[PDB]
Amino acid sequence: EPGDGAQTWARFSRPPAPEAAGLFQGTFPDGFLWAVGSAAYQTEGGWQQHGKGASIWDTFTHHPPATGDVASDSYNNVFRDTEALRELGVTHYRFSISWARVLPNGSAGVPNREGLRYYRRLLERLRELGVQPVVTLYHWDLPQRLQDAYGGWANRALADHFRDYAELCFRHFGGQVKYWITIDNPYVVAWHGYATGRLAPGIRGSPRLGYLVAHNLLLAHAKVWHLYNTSFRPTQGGQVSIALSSHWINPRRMTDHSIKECQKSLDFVLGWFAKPVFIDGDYPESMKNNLSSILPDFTESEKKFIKGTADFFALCFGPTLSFQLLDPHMKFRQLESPNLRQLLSWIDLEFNHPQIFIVENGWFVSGTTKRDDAKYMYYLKKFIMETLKAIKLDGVDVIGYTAWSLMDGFEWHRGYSIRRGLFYVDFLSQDKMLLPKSSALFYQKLIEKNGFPPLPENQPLEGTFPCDFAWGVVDNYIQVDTTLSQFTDLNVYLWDVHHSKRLIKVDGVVTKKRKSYCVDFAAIQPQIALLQEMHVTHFRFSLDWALILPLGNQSQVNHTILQYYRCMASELVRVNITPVVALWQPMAPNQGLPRLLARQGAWENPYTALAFAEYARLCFQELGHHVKLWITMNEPYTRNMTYSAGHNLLKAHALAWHVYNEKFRHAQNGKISIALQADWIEPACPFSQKDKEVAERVLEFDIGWLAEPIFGSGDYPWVMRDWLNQRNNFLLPYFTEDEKKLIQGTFDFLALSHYTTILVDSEKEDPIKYNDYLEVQEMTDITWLNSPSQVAVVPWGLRKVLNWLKFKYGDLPMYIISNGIDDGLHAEDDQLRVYYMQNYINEALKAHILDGINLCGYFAYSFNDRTAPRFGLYRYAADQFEPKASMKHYRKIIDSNGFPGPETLERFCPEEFTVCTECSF
Amino acid sequence: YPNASPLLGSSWGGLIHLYTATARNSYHLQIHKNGHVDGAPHQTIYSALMIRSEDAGFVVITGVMSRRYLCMDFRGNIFGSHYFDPENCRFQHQTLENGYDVYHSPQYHFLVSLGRAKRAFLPGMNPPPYSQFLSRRNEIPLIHFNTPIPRQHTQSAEDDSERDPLNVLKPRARMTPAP
Amino acid sequence: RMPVAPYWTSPEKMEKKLHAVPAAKTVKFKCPSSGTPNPTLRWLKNGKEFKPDHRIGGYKVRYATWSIIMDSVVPSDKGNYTCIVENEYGSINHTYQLDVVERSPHRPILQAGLPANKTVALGSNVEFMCKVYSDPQPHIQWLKHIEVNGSKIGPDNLPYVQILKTAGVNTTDKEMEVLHLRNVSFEDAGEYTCLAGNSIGLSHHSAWLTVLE
Amino acid sequence: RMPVAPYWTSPEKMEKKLHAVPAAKTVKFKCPSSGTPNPTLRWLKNGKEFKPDHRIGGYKVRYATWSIIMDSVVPSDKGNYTCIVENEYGSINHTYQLDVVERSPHRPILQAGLPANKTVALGSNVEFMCKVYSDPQPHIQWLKHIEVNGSKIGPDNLPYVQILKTAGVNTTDKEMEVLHLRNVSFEDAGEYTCLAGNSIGLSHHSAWLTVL
Ligand SMILES: O=C(O)[C@@H]1O[C@@H](O[C@H]2[C@H](O)[C@@H](NS(=O)(=O)O)[C@@H](O)O[C@@H]2COS(=O)(=O)O)[C@H](OS(=O)(=O)O)[C@@H](O)[C@@H]1O[C@H]1O[C@H](COS(=O)(=O)O)[C@@H](O[C@@H]2O[C@@H](C(=O)O)[C@@H](O[C@H]3O[C@H](COS(=O)(=O)O)[C@@H](O[C@@H]4O[C@@H](C(=O)O)[C@@H](O[C@H]5O[C@H](COS(=O)(=O)O)[C@@H](O[C@@H]6O[C@@H](C(=O)O)[C@@H](O[C@H]7O[C@H](COS(=O)(=O)O)[C@@H](O)[C@H](O)[C@H]7NS(=O)(=O)O)[C@H](O)[C@H]6OS(=O)(=O)O)[C@H](O)[C@H]5NS(=O)(=O)O)[C@H](O)[C@H]4OS(=O)(=O)O)[C@H](O)[C@H]3NS(=O)(=O)O)[C@H](O)[C@H]2OS(=O)(=O)O)[C@H](O)[C@H]1NS(=O)(=O)O
Ligand SMILES: [Cu+2]
Ligand SMILES: [Zn+2]
Repeated sequence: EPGDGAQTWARFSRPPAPEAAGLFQGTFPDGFLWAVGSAAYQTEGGWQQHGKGASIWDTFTHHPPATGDVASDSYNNVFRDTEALRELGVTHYRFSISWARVLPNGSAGVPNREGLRYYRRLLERLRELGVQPVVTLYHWDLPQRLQDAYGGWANRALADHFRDYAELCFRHFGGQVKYWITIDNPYVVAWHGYATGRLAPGIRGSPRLGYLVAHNLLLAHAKVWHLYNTSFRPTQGGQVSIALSSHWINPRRMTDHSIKECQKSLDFVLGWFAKPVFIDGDYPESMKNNLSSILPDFTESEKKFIKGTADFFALCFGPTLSFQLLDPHMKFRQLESPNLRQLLSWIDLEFNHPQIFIVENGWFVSGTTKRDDAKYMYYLKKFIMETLKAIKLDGVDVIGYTAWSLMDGFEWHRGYSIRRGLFYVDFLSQDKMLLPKSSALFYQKLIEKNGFPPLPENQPLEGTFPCDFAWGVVDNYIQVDTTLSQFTDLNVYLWDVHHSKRLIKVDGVVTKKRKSYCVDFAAIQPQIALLQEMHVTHFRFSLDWALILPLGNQSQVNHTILQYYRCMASELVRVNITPVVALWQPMAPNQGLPRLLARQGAWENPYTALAFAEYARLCFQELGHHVKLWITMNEPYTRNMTYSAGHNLLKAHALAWHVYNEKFRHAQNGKISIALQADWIEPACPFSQKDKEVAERVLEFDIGWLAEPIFGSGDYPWVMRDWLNQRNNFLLPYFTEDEKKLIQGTFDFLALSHYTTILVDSEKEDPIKYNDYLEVQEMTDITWLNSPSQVAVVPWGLRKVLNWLKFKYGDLPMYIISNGIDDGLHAEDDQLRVYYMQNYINEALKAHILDGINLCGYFAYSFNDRTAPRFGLYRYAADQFEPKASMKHYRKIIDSNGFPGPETLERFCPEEFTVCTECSF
Repeated sequence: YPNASPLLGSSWGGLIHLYTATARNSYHLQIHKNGHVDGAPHQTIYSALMIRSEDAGFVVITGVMSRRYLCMDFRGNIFGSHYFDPENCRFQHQTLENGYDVYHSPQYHFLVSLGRAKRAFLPGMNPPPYSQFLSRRNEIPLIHFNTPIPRQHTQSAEDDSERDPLNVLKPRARMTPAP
Repeated sequence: RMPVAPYWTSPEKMEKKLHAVPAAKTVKFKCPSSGTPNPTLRWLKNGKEFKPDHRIGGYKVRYATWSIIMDSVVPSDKGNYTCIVENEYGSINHTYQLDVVERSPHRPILQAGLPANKTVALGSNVEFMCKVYSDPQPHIQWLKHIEVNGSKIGPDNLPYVQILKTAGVNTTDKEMEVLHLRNVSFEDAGEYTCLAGNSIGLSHHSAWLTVLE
Repeated sequence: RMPVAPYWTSPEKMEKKLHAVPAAKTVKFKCPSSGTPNPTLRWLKNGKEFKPDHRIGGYKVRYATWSIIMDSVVPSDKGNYTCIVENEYGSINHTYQLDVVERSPHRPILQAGLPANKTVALGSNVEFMCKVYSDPQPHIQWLKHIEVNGSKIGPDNLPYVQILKTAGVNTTDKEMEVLHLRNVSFEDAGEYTCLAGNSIGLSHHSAWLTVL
């Protein structure tokens, strides 16, 4: 009933659960209709073959040039269409009888038997393959004789002709066809046919003509449905509906004026035909309180005629109406959304829980796109996932899904600039073969799996990480506050105990200064108390090079900051929390450097490498008695640094590593390596070889650029050098033999920083987002859960990048040196952080146990929210630190040493057996 | 069974709200980010104060969401300030014989008030309205304090002729060279 | 005569949402009404109906001004008090909130035995501890009795002290609870005083640190 | 009309002079007269004219019944409140001695660590201190937890007292602080309390006792 759907934006304003509806999987119901769709003018071709009369699309596209005369040539190619239907595995084929082919001269005249036998041959092929037909009687291809003789749908005398034609179809094909659609998209027929001129006849009359044409469309659909219900539904038992296309709309801001404007938008676009047909025979009163002289009036005989006149709700939610042909005056200053789940809930509420056959759905790609459509495939995946969420999590009665455009064809106002096909059609070819796209293979494997079943590579693992696994947290910006809390006052005072306990200063008498300890630093012990609450084994932090040496060189060593760092380290060892310390990080004002070093080229200068070696020597001298696990560079931005900057950064890493290995390793017995950021790079199409080549290229330009000199062969990776040679980019520097033997082994472990995965595609979808340098379209799966800053939590990419680092560089010790997401609001993004940490630590456990890598640590990103805001495991508000729920869940992961299972007596480690630490040498 | 609450002392270091009242209307002293202090009838996050005594009996009132310091000018009108000015922005506290706190400046002598007629603390002689305070402890959770929380309505490609409304195409920023 | 539904005679006197008083005070809640006939008054504490045996001392419920007068208010009186005034032609209600705040205008009471006397080895770690219970905001100081110039005693009979630790506008309340002494020498041996003070007065607890070996 | 001194209008309602009133109560001194004609009412704080800002809280004068009302009375409000009613034919005086007896606006504050957890070395001369802060001298009960019901509280807060040492106004208040205890072996070793309570509330401090 009209008004039941206005609770939809309140139903979905609450955030969903990540652990429940974020890796929401499941299969579709049995008897779900997996369909693929087609039109007549879009695909058939043969615009005059075998005496087919002129449609109004053979006048709009012949100078009202990219016409639909020979579009996909499906009038002659019945066999390859049905072979694509068979290899797609689809359950139903929605196609459209064209009016002008089977009735060229009219119903006052004999039918054209060749077009009728084409549809008969197509239907008998569909019967051979066992696919069921869903047939649109009218898919915008009205004949030119009716437009010429009566003015088209502006006359109410075509409703008889549409009753006659459909009768012919009901007589000829109704024994095979059990699903009929009278008029596909009466919105755009009425509104861009006779009110905007953008579509089929191109009238550009007025909105008055559009509402009169919609009036006659509703009357003609009612006449055809009553013809079927009276004279064909007894013997045949099919179902007749009308394919209504809707947009989805969202408030500009969540006030009830905006919400009633959104309901007014959906009543003006979709309720225009779905309130007569499904509710009461008459238009929405939102339109009857708005344009009652422009909107024509229904006789109450025509209100009982056009009531209940569809057997199912047929929904079109694709790029036809949504974001393309939606009239902006019908948006009512709101924001349209491509949300099919909220729209299906709106259909379920507003129109009395109907059985919804989503009868056209998909997105598009460009016309320059061959068989690699990753954007179409991920829009189709998101759309099928939203219908599965509507069936499962909303109780919407979706009975079928139709992926639109089996093959590429005409696109009605967008010519051939747009491709919506599942099967690639070369329009310049002669055979016009249906080559399966990426979306065809995806949709075939999804029909075969009947949805999204739980994959065996995503189910959680039971097991424990080894003993001396490094459970750590990071804080890249430690709070360096060198204010001493005690023993700073050196004057001597007089304590009048009795008449007072006021304190009188003995002027001139100053005692001696006590030796400063690090109970004096008041900012240290709160942080360590929060770290002891976390139960972490390791705490990672960076030094500020611009604070130790504020002039670049050793002339002005600030021993106060260095004493603060040394006492942070030693008070962490005092409470059995091992400090991991980064020498340099780019997460800083000017590249993590002193301002004298930052103002001299700053990493292009090789003196920055020599000064980093000397600064690291100072840090190993001072703090090195307590820190036994060093990070040289803390995740350099490989996407935002020059090849010479990375060259001298590798040289600085090797010089600091050799300083530690020669001068400081035997004294202190610690380890030192570099931390590199290793986000996973996955091909967008899982069976495209070009996307695999592109994924390996982005992996060698991202990770392998700085990892291959250190962990690999000592040179830059051959993918990188070969890609830059073939594009005439000789800016990647060459290592001399001395430099190559200097950098080739400068690691004690692998420290990786992993947050997300990026999908990569070889095809240039649009050149604005395309990366012309690496020749890659970066993209994302939009069924993945995201953070408020839109980074995808996708946990198997941690396991995949650990396997890639083992494949590329060998069985090295690997520390996941940083891993976390961010927050945006009250408490629902820490459900996302609990989900993230649970599943990413489980995938690290999978990579350790099942894949056999030597994983030695996991470090949660951002200790607190004071230093790295919205990333922290400690909320920082009102100058207090409150533990979030991810703190407690991560502490439970630490204390269990992983995910142990039903029986657990798992220590088995005296005098530790595993070798990734400082052994007997 | 008895003694169901928290002692009678240990709770002086938490966030409080300075309730004050005259018998028609009741407020909490509220320090805004404007620097304008007023009265909120309920415990607002801008009325949560952190009172720290710098001397024995001389308190300093800050306000933790505003990050200000309750100071007082030369005529009695209190305000907020991001910088602690230790000669006017420090107040001598007293408890009256009825159980209410008063806070007066040591140099200007004026009582901290939320009313108009800002007078001076003479002991035992009828303090001005909204000047007798009472330290109500905090009932707001900490999550309600850090609330910029901006859900970023970015609206990529604001025109509704969009080719990518659901944002599949997600480019990462890089550095391309120029040989 | 007239079936007048009851109304507030003055909603100017009824906009005090929260009554936060010290304990042992008196609180009057008023909700003045009019109407034909005189609509009877009822009070509900925390939803349940408030009768004068639910509270020690009871209350005056005098209807000439439509007020409840609770004398000697106890911290077991907090919560909502709803005035519902009713007759056969209508009923209205108004909810007041009563907070009770216990007030201790005393010197800061220090925890007994803290800080305690400590004998310790050379170069060990000693943490002196004092808990301070003050209903006003106290100032805590950690002093050491200095005997450097001559004897312990100054010009008058007041001992020399040095402020080891003091509470400021940047010092957390937990930070002053404990004085830490790392690697104690023989010079770090003597009297350590936790001196707390508010506007009511000053209290102090002393302890002694002696170093063995 | 008639030059007669203004007389009082209370036969036995104007003879309570000594007002022993608890703190934070409301006092109301009325001196009701009928002038010949309309008289002059004035209130004095033992010698000076009592203007309303001489009381923390102020005071309300009611000319309809000639009554001063001082609500939330303080300990500093003691004195001689004087009502003088004049007219043209002489004047009439009256005094009211207000003596405010005071009470603490809190529970009894027990100093923490009193009493403390002991390690009683096999029947010592053990003593259990409890410092109590209260302006009215409170009721003191100890509640030695005995081994009945098993749990500490079962059916609503067991009355575990068996101690003849109670609170008393006549006996001295200093050495009812300590608990003189005898025969301390393993027949009584559990949880002790210090219940001190007054008109506002009860406060308890818990300590353990262990005989080896
Ligand atoms: O100016 C001003 O002020 C201000 O202004 C403004 O302001 C602000 C502003 O805004 C600005 N501007 S702009 O523009 O810029 O903005 C500026 O200006 O600034 C400002 C500020 O200010 S300031 O403050 O600062 O200055 C504003 O304005 S607006 O408007 O805007 O608002 C404001 O602010 C202001 O103002 C306002 O307000 C105010 C207030 O406010 S607040 O908030 O602050 O608060 C006000 O004011 C106030 O008030 C007034 C009035 O009200 O009036 C005044 O007053 C006072 O006084 C009066 C009186 O006078 S004479 O002279 O006449 O005397 C009062 O009145 C009263 O009231 C009431 C009371 O009481 O209270 C009442 O009474 C009733 O009730 C009772 C009850 O009680 S209970 O108990 O319940 O508690 C009763 O009584 C009772 O009862 C009896 C019987 O029943 O009887 C008895 O009893 C017993 O006994 C018997 C026997 O006896 S023989 O004697 O007879 O033998 C028997 O019978 C019985 O039974 C018994 N009972 S048992 O119990 O035993 O059973 C009892 O006892 C009793 O009780 S007791 O306790 O008492 O003892 C009675 O009765 C009744 N009565 S009847 O008759 O009625 O019924 C009444 O009503 C009355 O009385 S009478 O007598 O008169 O009638 C009052 O209260 C007072 N108040 S206070 O204050 O003190 O509190 C005043 O002056 C004022 O003050 S001030 O400061 O303010 O000034 C107003 O509203 C306004 N103003 S204007 O003018 O301005 O407007
Ligand atoms: Cu007291
Ligand atoms: Zn691809």
